[PDB]
Amino acid sequence: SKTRYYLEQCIPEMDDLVEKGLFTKNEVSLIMKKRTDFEHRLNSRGSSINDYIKYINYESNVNKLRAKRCKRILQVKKTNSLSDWSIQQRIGFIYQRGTNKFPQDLKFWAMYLNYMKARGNQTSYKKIHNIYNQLLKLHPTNVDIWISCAKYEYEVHANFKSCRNIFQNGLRFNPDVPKLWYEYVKFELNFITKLINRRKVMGLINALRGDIALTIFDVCMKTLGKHYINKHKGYYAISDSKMNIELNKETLNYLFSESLRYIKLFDEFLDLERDYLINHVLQFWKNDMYDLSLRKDLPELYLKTVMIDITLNIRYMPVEKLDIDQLQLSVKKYFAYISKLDSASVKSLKNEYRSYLQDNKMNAEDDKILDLIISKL
Amino acid sequence: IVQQNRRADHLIFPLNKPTEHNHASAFTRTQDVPQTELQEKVDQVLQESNLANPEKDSKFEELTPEEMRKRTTEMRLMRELMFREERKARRLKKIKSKTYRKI
Amino acid sequence: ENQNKFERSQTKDKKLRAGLKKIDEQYKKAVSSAAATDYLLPESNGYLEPENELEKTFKVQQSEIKSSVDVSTANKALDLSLKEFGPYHIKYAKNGTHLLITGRKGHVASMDWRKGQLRAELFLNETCHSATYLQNEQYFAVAQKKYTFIYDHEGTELHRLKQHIEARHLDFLPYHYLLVTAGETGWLKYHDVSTGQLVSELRTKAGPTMAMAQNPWNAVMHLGHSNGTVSLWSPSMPEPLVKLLSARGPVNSIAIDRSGYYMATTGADRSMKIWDIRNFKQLHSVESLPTPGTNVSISDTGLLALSRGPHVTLWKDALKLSGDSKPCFGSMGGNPHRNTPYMSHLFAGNKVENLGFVPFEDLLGVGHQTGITNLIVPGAGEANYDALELNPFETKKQRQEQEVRTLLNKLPADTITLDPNSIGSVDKRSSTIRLNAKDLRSFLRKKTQNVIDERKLRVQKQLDKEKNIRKRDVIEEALSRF
Amino acid sequence: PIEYLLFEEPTGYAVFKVKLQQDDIGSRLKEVQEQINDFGAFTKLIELVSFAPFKGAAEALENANDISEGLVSESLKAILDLNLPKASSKKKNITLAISDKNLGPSIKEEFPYVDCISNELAQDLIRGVRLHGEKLFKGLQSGDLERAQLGLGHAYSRAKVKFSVQ
Amino acid sequence: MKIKTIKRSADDYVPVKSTQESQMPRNLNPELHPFERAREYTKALNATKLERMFAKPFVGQLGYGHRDGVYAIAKNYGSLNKLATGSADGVIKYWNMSTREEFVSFKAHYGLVTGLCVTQPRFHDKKPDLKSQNFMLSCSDDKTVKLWSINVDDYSNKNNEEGLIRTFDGESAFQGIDSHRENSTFATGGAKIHLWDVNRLKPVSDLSWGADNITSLKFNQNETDILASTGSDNSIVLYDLRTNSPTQKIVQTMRTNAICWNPMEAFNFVTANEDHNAYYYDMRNLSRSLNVFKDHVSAVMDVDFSPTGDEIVTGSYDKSIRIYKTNHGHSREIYHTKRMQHVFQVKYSMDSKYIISGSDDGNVRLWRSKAWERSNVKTTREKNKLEYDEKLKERFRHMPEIKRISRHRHVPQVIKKAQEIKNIELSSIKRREANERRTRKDMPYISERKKQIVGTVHKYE
RNA sequence: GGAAACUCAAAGAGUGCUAUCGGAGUGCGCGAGAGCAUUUCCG
Repeated sequence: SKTRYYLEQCIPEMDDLVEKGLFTKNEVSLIMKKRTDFEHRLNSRGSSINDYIKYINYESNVNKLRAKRCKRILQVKKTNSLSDWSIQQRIGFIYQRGTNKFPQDLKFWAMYLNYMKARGNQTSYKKIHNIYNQLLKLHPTNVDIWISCAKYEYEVHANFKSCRNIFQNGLRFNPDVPKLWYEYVKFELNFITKLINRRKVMGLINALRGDIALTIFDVCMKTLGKHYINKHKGYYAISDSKMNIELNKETLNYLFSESLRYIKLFDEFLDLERDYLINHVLQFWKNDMYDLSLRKDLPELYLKTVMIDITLNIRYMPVEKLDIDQLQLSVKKYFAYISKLDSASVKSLKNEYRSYLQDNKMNAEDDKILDLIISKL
Repeated sequence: IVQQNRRADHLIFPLNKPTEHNHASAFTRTQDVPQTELQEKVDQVLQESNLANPEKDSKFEELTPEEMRKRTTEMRLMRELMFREERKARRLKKIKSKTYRKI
Repeated sequence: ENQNKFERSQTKDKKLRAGLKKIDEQYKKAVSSAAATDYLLPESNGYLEPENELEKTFKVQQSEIKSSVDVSTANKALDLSLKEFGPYHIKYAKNGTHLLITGRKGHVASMDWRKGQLRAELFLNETCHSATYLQNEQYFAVAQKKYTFIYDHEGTELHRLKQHIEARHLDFLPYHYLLVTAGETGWLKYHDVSTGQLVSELRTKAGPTMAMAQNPWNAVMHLGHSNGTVSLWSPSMPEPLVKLLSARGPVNSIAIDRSGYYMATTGADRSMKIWDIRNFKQLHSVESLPTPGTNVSISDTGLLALSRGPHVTLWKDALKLSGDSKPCFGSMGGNPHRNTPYMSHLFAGNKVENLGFVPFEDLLGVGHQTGITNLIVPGAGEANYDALELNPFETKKQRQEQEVRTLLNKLPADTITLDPNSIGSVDKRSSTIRLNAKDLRSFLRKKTQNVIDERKLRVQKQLDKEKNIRKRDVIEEALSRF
Repeated sequence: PIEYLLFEEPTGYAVFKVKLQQDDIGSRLKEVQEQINDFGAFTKLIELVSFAPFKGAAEALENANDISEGLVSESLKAILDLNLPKASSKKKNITLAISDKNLGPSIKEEFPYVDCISNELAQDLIRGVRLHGEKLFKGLQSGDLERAQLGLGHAYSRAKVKFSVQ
Repeated sequence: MKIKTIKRSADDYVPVKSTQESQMPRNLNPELHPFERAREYTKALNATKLERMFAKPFVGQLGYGHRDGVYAIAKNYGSLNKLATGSADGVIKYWNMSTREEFVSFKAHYGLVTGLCVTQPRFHDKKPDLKSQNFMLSCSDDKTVKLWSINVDDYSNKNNEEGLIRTFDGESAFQGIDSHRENSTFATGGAKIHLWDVNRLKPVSDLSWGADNITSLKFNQNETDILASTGSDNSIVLYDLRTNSPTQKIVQTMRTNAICWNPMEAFNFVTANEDHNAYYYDMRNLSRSLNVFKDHVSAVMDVDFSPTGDEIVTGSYDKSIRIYKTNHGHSREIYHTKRMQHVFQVKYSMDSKYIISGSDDGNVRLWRSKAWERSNVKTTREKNKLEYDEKLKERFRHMPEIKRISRHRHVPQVIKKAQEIKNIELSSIKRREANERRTRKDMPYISERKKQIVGTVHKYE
């Protein structure tokens, strides 16, 4: 057998564990017969990850009990012997064996990764890189793997070159999820904000705009459009004019539903040239794709683009007198678009009136003005 | 070398240093050229303004009353916004300094 | 700490010095890494301790030990009391699973006992002396009236034996698949139960065999005659391999420890002897026992048991080399340097017929007139069996696997000397300094052959004469050289 | 020298590390070429180390067309760039047991440090992994192979015929 | 009073479910395992009987063989399954031994082919394209040494220059070659030994002692710049290309046919000559043949070391091949078949398990070296059983009955009768030597390891 | 004579089941360790 071999390999830790008096022979034979039964259950014919989990629970609890009897009997923390790292070495062996014998359960993979991230003070990040790279190899599709240990590599070690490297590798591996693109934009903005805060810390002790996020936004837009189209039309390129045009309208709808989420959790981020990259988004959504949709379908979408382009300024201030001061720009563009629209003019009027109602003295008189007087007086 | 080759007890025949290379991790770009169009565009943006540890060491080569309690948020901000290679070199240099001043 | 149990009992050439250092270092490392297994041994043995001075260990009987013992062992403590056939007799199997009982009238029953699975009962109408299993539940031999029979596992009479003119002492040598018979005529014969061949017919020449035991460690057979001679035999030499003078008169019982080191022997002159075997030293005698103990057996831990007919007396740790562990019968004068009976049981009026320790549990089976009784004894069973040879949790598949493996590893019958470590040596022609040759018309054909033979004889004589030649007063001094 | 193997499957691309090696000189013997048939010895010889499924149906058809003309594509190049180590020039260059000599030069053109190989050893190793099929993949998928290959076959046939569906 | 009794408890011994495996509890006591030595002895005897039951050494032919018996075989050294055979009517062939077929054939010369070897020949005006085509070169007795490419599908990197890359031509004939495995140099033998490299049509150097022909050569396997040769002055010569000169010369009692270096010692070689024993020399003290393998009946036509560095394959002029170990000096075991005659070239393969023998009937047969170890990858308990009972046979090989089972073969009747009469002749001549030594006084105890040397230039240092 | 297989035993075939000192530093090897080994922070 090999169960005899694993049990015989775990004997010197109990040897010095009885040689130092913190475990007598009766209870160490008790834990050894319990580990014998657990290990045969582990190396059965058709075992289970539940068996791996509860054997790991047994080893962690006997490690906690060994530390407790060490701080109670010998009154020292580290016994500088074989008795200390042996249980963590065995837990590492059990997690490696479980990830070899059962590689499809991310609950067990995540328990291994959390245990190793906790024991990073004793065994450093090379084992983290090894088991995470083999996890990436065995599951390239599941984007939460890339997102999780990119968060690890950014929040525990903060190595931005390798972080952007694994985001670009995962984005090459599956450029048809929205979540990976959007959280790559989120990480890229976190890096650019930390860099500008480094520059501000330099200025405190006394070029690099959002073009990275805008280029990956553009590649996000065209690639998610193409792969949404290929998620539809499964095997045969559907060939009739109205069906092709209506599916182009459908992917325009889904793509703009992604772009508005970009605008949402960028407006939550802003702290930067926010109007610059928001106007880059809206210049792209002025220069449309497959249909040039301003006079074509989705006129409510065209109204929402006009509404964002008008209300670009108003979304930032609690001191609304500055909004009234610069509102000549907003109402000037508003008149420039009311002069172009007719019933979308009416819906845009209701939208701008609701925005000013959500908003609410010399400028409130001179530079609607009824609400400006009602908020000034 | 043939004499101690006939005193050893078991001879495992990969004798010389064999091909033992670590696998291509996802953290390291292999052939050091942009493959995809995204790598193309991001590197043709980041050709100009990158913190390739020079500005990191220049802006992190700073860190007493400030050591005790006066800069209790400024030192936290500096050690937080320190990057990876700058933080590793700072840890090694401070550990060597404490090894010199505390033996 | 335990390496005495696991122990197995200056040169010129440099490579041979290094090789000798490698092999005795490997010996030391393998003995240590074998001795470090009893940490992983599954359970611990049992004991009853006095824990006081008034609480003697032999004022404890079956009622209180069966009260404070486990339910499974208490239900193992059987009593298969049968009365319509005669004074019964026990033989457990090699592993502790099956039991084989034998009445002196006609009864032979081979049966599980921890399960109620009577798998071969057979009555007969002739006096069945003793019985024993062969290798398994499958085949069991009974020493009947005047022909030994062997039987299949359900009860079909497999074989009468044409030899074994009678039989009253019969058992098995397990690894060799040997059946050993000693009878009331002066014989001892070996019959292999695999090939079916007889192996040897050793004429005993010492009267009828009064008792017999088997050594497990080297598979020699220990006869005990009416001369008081304990002889040890094996089918190499037709003579007895050694002899011993154990008791005076006849010896009624003899029993060997499973490690082959110790021999208990009880005669008919109210005498017991304890013997070493590997040194043949009479270790200590025991006199003054009231009746001649008819049957002694010995546990797997050193806990021997006399059986004096009504009494059964178990002594713990009465096989050391000291003069303290001499088994006595009563603490007199305030003497804690004796060895009292570790425990004892007294049956009513029925003479105990034979003992036998259950192999891997804590109980001593004893068979008497009215049947069977097992006795719960805490230290008298080896706790931790080794599953590659004996196994009380068999199945059909692994039982057949052990059958085919042991039939493939049948040791040949010549290989049982007095010491079975002696098949690796050189053959008594050692030459520790080895001389390796470096440091020293049909009448007419017959007549010419005789001529060439006589010339070879003359050349041999001349070479030996030359070898002996190479390896070897005044007036007569003047009158020399003539 | 066969230490990585590439298998293509109608749910996704698989790459197998070759743990130990096959007997090269006796590779026509009965007692060697029954080991490919039985399962208890093939997983001694080949383990799964990467399996990336193309998930789009049309992207599966496009990968199948690019393989069927013998050309690299995005997902294949992606998983080889991930899995294949940079064997540095001091040691060797890495080897890769692919199924066809038409595909061979098109990966040697793109990756320099790889070296494709298809002798009869790669042929019957790929034959063994094709025979054992799903039982190698140990559950890293959602969907069996035969219905997916039925759909992919019908699509590849219609894309070859350019059959008018009007 | 405190009592206790052992508790089987029936759960840590028999399982809870059905599918999990039952316990094998374990006690390593020499009490409970009584007969140690007799039981492992009987396991050794069953090991010997099962080895004789599985002693099935022959694995196959390859192709339909050549025309008229081989006379040169060259294994390659980089790859495993590629092997060149040159045979008598000028026919060289380059076999892929995996499918056991030939890549290409060539009518290589007119007369007898004499020797071939493969090279990875680094040209200077060309990259070594040695991962798509493989190069072998062959010398015959019609004064030509041809160097050839071979198209080979070992890889699949590319997509044509099939044969006869070039032809070196010599003054006299040629008798053998071998290629220096570094820097594209190769040496030949003929009237006198020559050293070429593949950028010249003329010989770069000439390296004889005197005007005496040279039957065979061999380079090293490491410390490559020295080499050895054998000429029909019954002589072993060594040479060193670093000094570019011959360096020592011994003369034995009969002509050395085939020499072979050791690929793990780098200063030991075996030497196969017409007296029926392969000598095994140490280089830096050529006064004593530090072993002599002494079991044939006829001329020892070829030898080679296995690349594991301890086994010798030999093939005799009588129709038999033998495998020796280095450390013994007698035959481990012997192959033969009825359909092979006069094995002329034997070579270990680089796998160190398969010996390629080439007869004079035409075939290039193959054999397993260990005649019972199969080639499949085995499960770990089976590998444990095989290595354990092989170690038992190795430990108990001196017992007489398993010696008389492990020793005997079916040696063919010709070899058995002729070895029997050779043995009675040797016993008779030893008896007459004992009589003569019984008389005389100045008679040296002549060592068997120095019996065959009858002269050494650079006598002693 | 038909057989309930749920009493049990001995066996025969077919099917499915597994692998082979601790983190750094320090003399170190071609962004880099797979190891040689410590008084350097040490634990």
